[PDB]
Amino acid sequence: KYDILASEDVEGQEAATLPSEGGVRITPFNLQEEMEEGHFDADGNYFLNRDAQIRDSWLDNIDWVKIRETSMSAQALLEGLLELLLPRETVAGALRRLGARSPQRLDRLSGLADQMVARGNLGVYQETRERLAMRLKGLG
Amino acid sequence: KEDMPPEHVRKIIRDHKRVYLGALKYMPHAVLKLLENMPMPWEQIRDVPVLYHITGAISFVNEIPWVIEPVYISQWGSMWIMMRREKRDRRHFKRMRFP
Amino acid sequence: SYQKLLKYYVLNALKHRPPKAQKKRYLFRSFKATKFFQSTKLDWVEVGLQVCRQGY
Amino acid sequence: KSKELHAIKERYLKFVFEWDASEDTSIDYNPLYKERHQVQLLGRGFIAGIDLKQ
Amino acid sequence: EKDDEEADAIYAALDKRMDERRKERREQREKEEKIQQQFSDLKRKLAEVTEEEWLSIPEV
Repeated sequence: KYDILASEDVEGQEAATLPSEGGVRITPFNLQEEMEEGHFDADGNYFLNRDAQIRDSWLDNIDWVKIRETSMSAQALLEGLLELLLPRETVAGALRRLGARSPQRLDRLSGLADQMVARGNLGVYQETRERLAMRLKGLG
Repeated sequence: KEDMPPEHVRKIIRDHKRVYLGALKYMPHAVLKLLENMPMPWEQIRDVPVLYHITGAISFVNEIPWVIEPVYISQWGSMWIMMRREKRDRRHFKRMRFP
Repeated sequence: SYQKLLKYYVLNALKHRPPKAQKKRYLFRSFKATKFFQSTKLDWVEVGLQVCRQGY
Repeated sequence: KSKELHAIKERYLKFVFEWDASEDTSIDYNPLYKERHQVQLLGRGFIAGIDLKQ
Repeated sequence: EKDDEEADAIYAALDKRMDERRKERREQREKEEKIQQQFSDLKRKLAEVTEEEWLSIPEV
């Protein structure tokens, strides 16, 4: 293949650092990036490296450079939810019984449940007060 | 079997992990089931059943818009009559500004 | 416009294929079966806002 | 007449949002296929959509 | 993690349950839809040769 001409051959390739000025981009004074994109020949041609990749119509033409524009303790949370839970009810059951609209009690209970599921267990809303009481006893 | 209160998902979403990731795969279904249950011009409010993820990741509308065909066509005929009657009244009609 | 609408009408009626036989499987029933989803009843506008924010 | 004879002779011898008008049909020469008699429906039936008073 | 593994197991179950709608017919059509098969006769006749003619095979 033809020897790709060096960026020193053309010379006068000042190491510009500014990326743009007044909206319009500043092309590099050196053809290193252009050679990487598409290699030159020995006589100043531009065989482009065949871009074999996925199609991104937005990326290939970006609108002509477009426009250039605290957590409570686990035991504390369990105790609060248990105190906030009526007998023989799951947390979901308490939410249902208090959602037929104390609104602030319902808010607090739902919030505690949300933090609890945020801890990492998703079986919060499918546990009766007995199971969580036993769990609190186990950790206590 | 449990119909959650409407004030639960409200707070869950307002307050913002493969559990969270695996649900987002179905966002096009959430979009499709929402535009499908789009209120008709004679309805001010349409309350629809909602099936949401416990983490607020995604919220589907668990409903299919069934209509009685004669009633639907008659309602849209009334719509045709009314909308044609209003335009001839308001010679200066201000279209909504988009977006 | 009339003729172009008629063209797609005829193409739909002609390229129509029989609905394939299958076994009833519903996505949303499967979702509700798991413990990760729950049901409620909301205004349509509220759900639209939720879907917008979730997609964002 | 001239289009009549020409038809006889012929027979026997970019994102475009709007449709091109060159795709139109019904550009016919026979006056019977242009000025089609309009159905009156006994003067009691009417075409859908268009204003009744018209 | 434990919760993550349970979640992905559940979601894979959901996906296969959904694909169950036409699973039998789709898999049958896919199953319904070679060189060695052509060379099999000469390959079987190849083992008939003895080992005295093997190290005597010349090179180009």
